[PDB]
Order: sequence, then C-alpha cells, then structure tokens
Amino acid sequence: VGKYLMFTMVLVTFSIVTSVCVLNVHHRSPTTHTMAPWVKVVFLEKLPALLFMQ
Amino acid sequence: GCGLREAVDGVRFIADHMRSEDDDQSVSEDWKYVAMVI
Amino acid sequence: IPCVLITSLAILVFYLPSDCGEKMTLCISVLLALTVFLLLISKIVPPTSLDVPLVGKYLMFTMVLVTFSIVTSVCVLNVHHRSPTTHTMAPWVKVVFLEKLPALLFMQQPRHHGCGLREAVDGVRFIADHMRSEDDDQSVSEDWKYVAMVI
Amino acid sequence: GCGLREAVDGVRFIADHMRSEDDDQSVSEDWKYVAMVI
Amino acid sequence: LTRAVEGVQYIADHLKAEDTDFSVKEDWKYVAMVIDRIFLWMFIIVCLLGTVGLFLPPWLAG
Ligand SMILES: CCCCCCCC
Repeated sequence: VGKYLMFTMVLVTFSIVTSVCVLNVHHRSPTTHTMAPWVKVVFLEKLPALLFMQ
Repeated sequence: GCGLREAVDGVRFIADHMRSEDDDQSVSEDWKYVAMVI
Repeated sequence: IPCVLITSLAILVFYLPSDCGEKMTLCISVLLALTVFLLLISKIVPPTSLDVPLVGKYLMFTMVLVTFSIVTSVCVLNVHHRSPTTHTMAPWVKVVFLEKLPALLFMQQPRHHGCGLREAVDGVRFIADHMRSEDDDQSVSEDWKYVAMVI
Repeated sequence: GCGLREAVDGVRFIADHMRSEDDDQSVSEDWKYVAMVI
Repeated sequence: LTRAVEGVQYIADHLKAEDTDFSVKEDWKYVAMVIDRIFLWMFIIVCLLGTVGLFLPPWLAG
C-alpha cells in the first residue's frame, strides 16, 4: 500500500507539471506567440486522429 | 461629397477591423484546441 | 522523496500564465507544504544548536526562495492587469522590456500589427473613431501583458 | 438597385441584433441586482 | 432610407451610452485602487514599526 501511494504521488506531481504546461499552451494568442507550422501539422491533424478527436 | 467619402472609408475600416479580429480569434481557438489535444 | 517532489514544483509558478488566475494557489501551497515538512523534521531531531541538519538547511533555503517567488508573482500580476485608464507606460519600460530583454531571453514579441444624411455620416464617423480608440487601448493592454511575461 | 436594399437590410439586422443584446444585458443585470438584495 | 439612418443613429447612441457606463465603472476601479494603495502605505508603516519596536528587545537581551 505504501508503494502504491508513493507511485501515485509521483504520478500526481507529473500531472501538476503537465497541467501547468497545458494551461500555458491554452492562454496563447498572436499578440504574444506564433504557432510554428509543425505544431499545426502534428497537434491539429495527426495526433487528433490517433485519439479519435475529429 | 466629402461626407460620402468619409463614411465609405469608415465603413471599410470597420469591416477590416472585424476581419482582423476574427483572424485573431481563430488563432486563439487553435491554441485552445492544441491544449485540449495534449 | 515527498520533499523532493514538493521542491520540484517550487519553480512552476513562473511558467503559469497570469490569465489562468491560479498563481497564488500554487506558490502559497508550495510554501505551506515546505513549512510543514520543516516542522515535522524539527519534531524528529533533538533540539540542539551544535549544528543544523543538511536537509533542514535545504528546506530553509527553498522556503526563502518560494517567499521571494510569491512576492515576484504578486508584482507580475500587478503589472499584467494594467490598462491605459490607470497607468502610463514609461518610454524606458518599452525600450527595455519590449525590445532588449526579449532578445536576450530568445522570446521575440510578435507585435500582431435632408439632415438625415449628415447625421448618418456623423454617426459612421463616430463609430469608426470609437473602434479606433478601443483598438489602441487593447494594444496597450497587450503590451502590459507582454511585459509581465518577460519578467 | 439590389445593393441598396441589401445594405439597408444588413443595417436593420445589425440594429435589431444590438437591441436584442441590450435587452439580454438588462435582464442579466436585474438578476445581479436581485442577488445583491438577497 | 429612413430605416438606414435610424439604425445608424441608434447604433451610435448605443455605443455612446456604453462608453459612458464604462467610464463610470473605470472610475470605481480607480477608487478601489486608491483605497488599496493608501492601506498598503499604512500597513507597511505599521509592519516595519512593530517589527522594529517589538523584536528589538530580544536582541538587547540576547
Ligand atoms: C454600420 C457599422 C456597424 C458597426 C457595428 C459594430 C459592432 C461591434
């Protein structure tokens, strides 16, 4: 049980880091950022298909 | 006369401004979608 | 290991955007967690003053850093929520934060960019001027947001 | 000709849209006032 | 036409009224800011004065 709790704690720390990064991506706009073409190609075409985002 | 030209220019400016605003909003929605995918 | 996990989060506050409205939650939580672990250790070790544990020294240093980060985050939030109707951007603020520092940090501000007839013309002119002024105000607000991002 | 009628129709639609938005905002503010009173 | 000029006049009047209301709201925001600033000054003074006049004696004794 202690091993499982420690494993879940590490995972939740990772999820906090990822949540901060996701929030940073969400609050972007042309006034302060420019979307690179590869970001478009990957995250708006390919990865959404593999996840059945549509 | 002069007023007609001023009104025409104002309308054109309004249309261009709204077009630019729509483009910016579209880019913002693209960023939001990227975050959703991640 | 709990202390290492908590310390790993002490820096995330400076990547969190000011619009998400959650910087204070993160930095305050980090500080309180660090303080709690320092107190637990203080309960475990003897209360002698011949030396300090290395882990206690490390926790103390991290706590000071996080207090500094909280003060900085308050300042950054204050800068972010500035508008032309409450503040005026000094020219040196422009010169430094919008031009020089971004280049040093590899950031690059993008910088996106029968009377009825006479009455109608006046109204259209007023509408156009009103939208122009709104556009200028929005641009200045964007500059304040960018300055906060650079800090 | 047709352009004049089309433009008049567009302006009328814009005005009606703004009137509707104004009414909606007014009712929202009424709800806010009720909350303050409670 | 009459409809066009009436609509343009209404739009202009609506924008003017919205601008006036926004001005009053910004005034309220500035008043809140001023109150915050004055209490910031007072609390900084009190904090420093207290932390120097109530943790000075401990150094005197130690
Ligand atoms: C005829 C000009 C209408 C402009 C309306 C603007 C609404 C934001």
